[PDB]
Amino acid sequence: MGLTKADGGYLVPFQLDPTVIITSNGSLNDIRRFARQVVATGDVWHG
Amino acid sequence: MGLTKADGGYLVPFQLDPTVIITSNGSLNDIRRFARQVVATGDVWHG
Amino acid sequence: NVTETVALLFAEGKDELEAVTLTTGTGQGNQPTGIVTALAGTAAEIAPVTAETFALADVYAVYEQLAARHRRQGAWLANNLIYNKIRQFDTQGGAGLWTTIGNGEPSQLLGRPVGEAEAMDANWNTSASADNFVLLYGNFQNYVIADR
Amino acid sequence: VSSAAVQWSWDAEFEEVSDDSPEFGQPEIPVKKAQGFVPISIEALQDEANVTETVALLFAEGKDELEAVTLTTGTGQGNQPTGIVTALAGTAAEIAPVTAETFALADVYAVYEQLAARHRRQGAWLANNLIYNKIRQFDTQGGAGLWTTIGNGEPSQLLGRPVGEAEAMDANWNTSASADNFVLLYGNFQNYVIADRIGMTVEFIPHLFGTNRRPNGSRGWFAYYRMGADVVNPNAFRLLNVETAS
Amino acid sequence: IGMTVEFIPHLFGTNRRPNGSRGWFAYYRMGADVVNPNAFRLLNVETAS
Repeated sequence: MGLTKADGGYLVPFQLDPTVIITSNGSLNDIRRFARQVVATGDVWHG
Repeated sequence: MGLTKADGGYLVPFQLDPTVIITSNGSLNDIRRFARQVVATGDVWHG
Repeated sequence: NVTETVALLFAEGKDELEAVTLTTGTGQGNQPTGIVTALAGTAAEIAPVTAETFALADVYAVYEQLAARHRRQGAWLANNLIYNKIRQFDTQGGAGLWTTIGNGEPSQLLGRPVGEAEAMDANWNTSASADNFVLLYGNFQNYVIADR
Repeated sequence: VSSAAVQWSWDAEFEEVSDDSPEFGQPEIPVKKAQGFVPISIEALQDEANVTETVALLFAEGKDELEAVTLTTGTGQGNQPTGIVTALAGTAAEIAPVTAETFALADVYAVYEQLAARHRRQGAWLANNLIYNKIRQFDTQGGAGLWTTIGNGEPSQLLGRPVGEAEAMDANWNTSASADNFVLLYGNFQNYVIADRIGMTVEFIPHLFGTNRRPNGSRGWFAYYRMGADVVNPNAFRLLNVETAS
Repeated sequence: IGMTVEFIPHLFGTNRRPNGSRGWFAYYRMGADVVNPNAFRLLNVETAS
């Protein structure tokens, strides 16, 4: 009578941590810190 | 992305009712209610 | 909690796509144009002092060839590997001593702010591309991000 | 539970989107058990004085040794938990040295840089002392590679990051006959989980028995331990392997 | 004696050394019979083979 599923093993609780673990490298760019941002209305912006 | 484990199914909790369900017939007898009960102080009871 | 999880995943995906697109966007088809492809083959491209070699003289050159109106307001951009190769230039503790091992990354290079870009090219030896654009300096006020 | 990120794309006008449902995974950690035993005769227990405490001390020493070595390198298979190096071995976390069969300064920078910048900021170093001394020996002219000076202890920081010590990792790539030698390790250590179940417990067995199931005049000491560990995301590390011409 | 349960703290294996196991022992004593078989009238329905 041990830890096998049939021999009393159904009595153990199931433990799970809900938090998800993100396994994507991602990317880090600072261009937006140095560049120029201008709001556009329509399809193209001319200068 | 549904209920298959690889498609988010690992996210659902686990439900379990801890109590056990006894699947044995048992047996009902009433001899002990009618029989004469004597305490034995040894190995053999003589009358 | 599917909704919050997927909102998080959307945020991560958008952030990852935007960064690489601005770093090296092809500029054709359905893609905006990245700075590296914009400055490719134009007057801004410089060749090193000697073939397949990157030394302190190249950094000084890339800084100095610019016009003075643009030099006095600008910032760097490169992959972390490039900054480390800069850090390995000094051996004899002379004027290439950017910083000593054991300390974190610095914040200035030749008096100018320095920034990091992951998607930019990293290694010119292990990679198989013929060209490797590795270092960048200029007045980033001339790069326009138009958002709708 | 682990997962990944949605895959966006640049699409033209009037274009049907693509199915971007991320996939999910479930890292799991089994819990294993360790044991030990010391039988004793009656005469020894009666004559030799102050033996129980000495045996307790020996039990503690053995447990600590086993636990440290297993955490460093556990095969994962059979009854053993998984060590960090065993888990990372063969995976894309492996790196090759710039020049074969050589440990140079550039290798540190490579191991530090090829890692993703999300993790680089909160990583830590871990290796043997021999490797740290090898690093300290790099400088000759007092240039950039001047970690610290002779006549001083071991430094507390490398590249602004914490440093750690582990004996049970490989040290020499020439003396040993193993083809591969994992000498240096750097990564985010929040992705290594240790499961603790119960601490060391010692129980006293009054009587042992012989072949014919009758007492033979001996006593025992039983001790056991439960623990388990593994790696949930193996892409957060950049172990370095100097593989030799075996 | 009524139902008694004992707890065995250690079980041994093939080489007379522990295998990390525990047990529950339970035993019960009783005996019974009839005194005078003239006070009963048991009935059996005889079935021929």
